Amino acid sequence: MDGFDRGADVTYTDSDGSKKTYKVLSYSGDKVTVQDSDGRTLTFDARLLRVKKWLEHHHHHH
Repeated sequence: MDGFDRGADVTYTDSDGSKKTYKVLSYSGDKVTVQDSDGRTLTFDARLLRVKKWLEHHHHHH
């Protein structure tokens, strides 16, 4: 449980460089069932799902 919610916007970028945002539908371990911008339902790895706001701005120093 990492804190993903249903309907949550996650950012996924394909190999083609396509930046697409999905909705989390259901969550199972390392796999997440999501819905695509077109409405396709897909299963991705949770490790592929980056939250809309990652720790980019709030990152504890460098």
